[PDB]
Amino acid sequence: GSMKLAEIMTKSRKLKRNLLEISKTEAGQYSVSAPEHKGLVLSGGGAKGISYLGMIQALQERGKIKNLTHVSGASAGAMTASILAVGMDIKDIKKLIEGLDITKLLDNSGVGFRARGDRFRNILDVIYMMQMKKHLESVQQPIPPEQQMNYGILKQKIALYEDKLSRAGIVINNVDDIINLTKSVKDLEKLDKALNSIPTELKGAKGEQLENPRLTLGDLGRLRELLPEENKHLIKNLSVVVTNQTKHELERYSEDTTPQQSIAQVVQWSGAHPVLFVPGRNAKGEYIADGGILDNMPEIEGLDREEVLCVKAEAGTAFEDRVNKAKQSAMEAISWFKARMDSLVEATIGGKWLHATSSVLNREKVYYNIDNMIYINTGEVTTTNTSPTPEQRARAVKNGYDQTMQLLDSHKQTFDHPLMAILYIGHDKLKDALIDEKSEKEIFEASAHAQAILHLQEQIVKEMNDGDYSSVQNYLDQIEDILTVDAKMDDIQKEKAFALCIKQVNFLSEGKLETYLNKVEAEAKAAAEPSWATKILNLLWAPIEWVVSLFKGPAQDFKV
Amino acid sequence: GSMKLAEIMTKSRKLKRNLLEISKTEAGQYSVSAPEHKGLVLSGGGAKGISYLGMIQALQERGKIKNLTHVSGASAGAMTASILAVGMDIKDIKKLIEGLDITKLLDNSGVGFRARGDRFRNILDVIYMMQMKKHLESVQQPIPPEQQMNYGILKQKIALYEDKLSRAGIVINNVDDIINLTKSVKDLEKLDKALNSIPTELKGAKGEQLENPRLTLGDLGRLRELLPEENKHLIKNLSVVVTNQTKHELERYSEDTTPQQSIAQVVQWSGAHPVLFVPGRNAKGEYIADGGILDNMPEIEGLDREEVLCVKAEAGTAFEDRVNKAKQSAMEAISWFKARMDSLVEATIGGKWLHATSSVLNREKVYYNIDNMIYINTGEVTTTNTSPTPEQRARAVKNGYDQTMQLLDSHKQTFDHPLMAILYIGHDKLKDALIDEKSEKEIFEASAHAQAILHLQEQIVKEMNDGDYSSVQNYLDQIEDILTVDAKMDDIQKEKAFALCIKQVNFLSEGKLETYLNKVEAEAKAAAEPSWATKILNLLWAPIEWVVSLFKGPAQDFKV
Repeated sequence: GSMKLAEIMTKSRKLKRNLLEISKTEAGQYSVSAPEHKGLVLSGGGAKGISYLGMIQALQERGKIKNLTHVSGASAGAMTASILAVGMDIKDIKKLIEGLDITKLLDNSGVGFRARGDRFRNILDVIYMMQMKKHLESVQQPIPPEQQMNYGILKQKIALYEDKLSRAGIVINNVDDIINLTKSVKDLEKLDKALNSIPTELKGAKGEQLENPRLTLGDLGRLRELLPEENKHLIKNLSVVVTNQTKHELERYSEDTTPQQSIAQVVQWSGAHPVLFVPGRNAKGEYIADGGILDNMPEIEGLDREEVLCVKAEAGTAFEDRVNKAKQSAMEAISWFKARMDSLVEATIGGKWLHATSSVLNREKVYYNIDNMIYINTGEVTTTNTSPTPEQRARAVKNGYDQTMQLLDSHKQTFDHPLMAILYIGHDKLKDALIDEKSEKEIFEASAHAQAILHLQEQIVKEMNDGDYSSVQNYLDQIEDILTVDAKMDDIQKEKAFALCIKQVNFLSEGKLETYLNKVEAEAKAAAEPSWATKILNLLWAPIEWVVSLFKGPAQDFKV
Repeated sequence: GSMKLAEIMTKSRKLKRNLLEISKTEAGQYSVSAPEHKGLVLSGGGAKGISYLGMIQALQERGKIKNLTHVSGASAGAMTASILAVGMDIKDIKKLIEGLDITKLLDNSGVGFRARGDRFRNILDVIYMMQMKKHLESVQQPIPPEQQMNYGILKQKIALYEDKLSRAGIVINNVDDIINLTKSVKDLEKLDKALNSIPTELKGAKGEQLENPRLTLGDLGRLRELLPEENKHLIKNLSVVVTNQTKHELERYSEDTTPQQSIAQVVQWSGAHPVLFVPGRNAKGEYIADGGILDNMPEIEGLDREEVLCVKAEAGTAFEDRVNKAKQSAMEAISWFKARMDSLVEATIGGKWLHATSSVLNREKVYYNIDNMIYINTGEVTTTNTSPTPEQRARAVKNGYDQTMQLLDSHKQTFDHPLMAILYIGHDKLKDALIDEKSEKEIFEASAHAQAILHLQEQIVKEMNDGDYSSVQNYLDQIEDILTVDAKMDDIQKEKAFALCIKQVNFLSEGKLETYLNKVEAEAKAAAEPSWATKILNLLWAPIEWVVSLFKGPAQDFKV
């Protein structure tokens, strides 16, 4: 990860990041997996946050959560995000999301038929308190360095909260206590009166700013520090996006920038949708609203796209399943290969036809790429919600669960021959790869050839752009020679790799190669003679899924 | 330490703090020392910060610095404060303060005959960078948890700074490199151009706030975390007070509230005196100026007055030495005892006179008290400075050194008998005391009697306020009985303790006792008879220094 400040230098000196993970299977193969996921971004969308439950379950089962360091979100995303961040556990997170009387979450204390937002913010505080209190007690006896000052502040805040709730006759020791509280409206009113009594800010003698009475973003840091090493991961670094109505742009609140901001206050603001709530208002007097109504979620600063999962839920069924989108493309790819093959009589000998363009397939992934975008169809669950249809809910949930699983699966790819893996990744992204031990040997032997090949690919492009095609064939034959002799690849493997290389050159040249090939074949047809170009083209149209598969059969027999 | 948020509860439940430190000497005595000093507050005053050098030397020799967790300051104080905070070492801190061409620190880039402030802020950045870079390299090889993200950000900032300075042909590896830089004006101009090129803020795609390119208050946290335990104390938690000209009140910037604030920018602002600099301006567009021109320094939030040293320098010689102020009072105290004794013929038998009041000595410390206020006379060194008189400088320095030493000495007191110590401290502040091991036995035996005595003191007051003096004598005799029999104190010790008790009762009763005594003596004189009141009064006027001394002779022979 690189901070935007590093871009201010005249001569940047790229640091080493990790975007890939090459490993060697017990099977003896090589697998290209994405790097461990560090950040999670939950896009806004209103009450479609019931789905996030499914998405979390997926990450849970797959053990992806534990290695998260950052969590950012807006609207429903923001809440979910904060519950994750505050180190709550799935069991309870699940119990919360599905169990909160969001219907009674919308106070009437508002005006003009809109909630004031104070109640929602109050339930959040009760939650953060309850969960942070449990962690606070997970700390050991010592408590030495400035960890004595932090421990005190937290202990005191939790103290303040309880004194206020006790007097109110409210007692919360766990998730259920909270959920039950939301069901009683008389109790909810006691909550508001109780917690609303706590001031927004506290200034001192000379009007200096004092510690926020409420649990803040910064307290998450205070808590993380105090905890034992093996438990520090439980608490995440939370970012909350919001729309600053006054400045009319989004504003992000986080533990590293606005550590003195109330967790509950920010999350409530992030969900202060203009349709359901009256705008919020910060200390500066600027008006705040739902973080998802003006623009999309900004990325987490210190991380790389490759390390961050972005979940974005939307109403209706605008999006299509991932697996059914893969097989739809795969089928089209195979269809195109067939189209090229079945057209050989007209293409080479004679007939009335005209070839299409790889441009009707330029939506082909020629290099390894990680897609970290999780799209979820929420169905009939839109921003405005009053319908907890036992169905529409269970559908949106598992619908979100499946999506996380699908995208999570599209990450790992497995190749048979290390040269293949490396050629797909590209010598470029090879340096930003986290290579394994058992792999290092063959990988670097293979990268040597990969470089020799790359140089040739590059040269072909270079020479064509200068309008010199005299050596295109020769260079191509050379690349094949390297794959056969130097790399020693089976006939099938070689065929697949060479196919890939041909494709990558076409890409790098922006179809300048394919045009040449087609022209050569065409002239050859006119001369009533064969052409070396035909073989290369048949390889160009090979189906990419095959090129990457471990089929062990030629493109022709690839079914799927 | 208690946060002001804990004051919001209906029923506060006082936490245990530490304001005292009872220990047992090898001599076999008991000493009442102040608690370890946690915070240091350096009041504003303009360029009188040359004196702070002396004050630091004192703390250094006395090992008081190492246990500091917080450092707060304004104006000259702010700079000094930040250099301390950034873990710099005395040797260099000394070399810096005295060696900076503050004369050439005041750029001409300003307007209306005032510095713009950009240069001063630039030298500060060069300093923070240089010192933080050294610490950054003190970190070990591992760097594991989110300590990888921090380490990166710092490494990058330092990187940015150097790239800018290198291009400028500037190289700083130590304090001297910096000092020398300040001597060349052509070099200083290169610095400004170089560092001024770095933007104030950096916003992203959607206008989200991004990491400050400059070293921030928050980076101090980043650095502290990264360092090895035994070295975490090197880096202090910095607060910087400033005057917000626009809002016309002071504003405090700190690592826990405004972690994203530039250290250099804040310190420069804190010293942006209206006479020498044009006002500063923050992101909100509010105007900023010297933190010491509008009001005094506010206290560090989580700490107790008892744990914080406050240094406040002022021009001229308004203040008087501490030792010469003690002996001046001591002499007056002894003089008063003499006045009471030499007046006994008139007081008891007959003569024309009229007694003064303990109110001419109510400036007498009846209970143990810690004075943490260090006052320094800066002499002819005022806010506006152009006079680095080799003298006036050395005078202000050592003048500040002596003061820290004096006040630092007035802290420890040593008593012979544990009951004495406890009676001076007061059963009240006894609970907030950090008692030692070897002491616990006798202390709690002694506190039992102390309580019995307190109850009696209290009772005397209680009964007098209800206009009942019938048992004043009896109660007093009882207290003496407890000191003689129960505590078993030498005649001298007993006399001293009883004196103290009599005084404390007078205080608690607001001279209601002394009035009674005097009246009793007066009536007794009229009846031509002696009075028990005379003894008590002679004890009331005993000199407090004696009462607390280990003289081992009666008040009469106390010289000093």
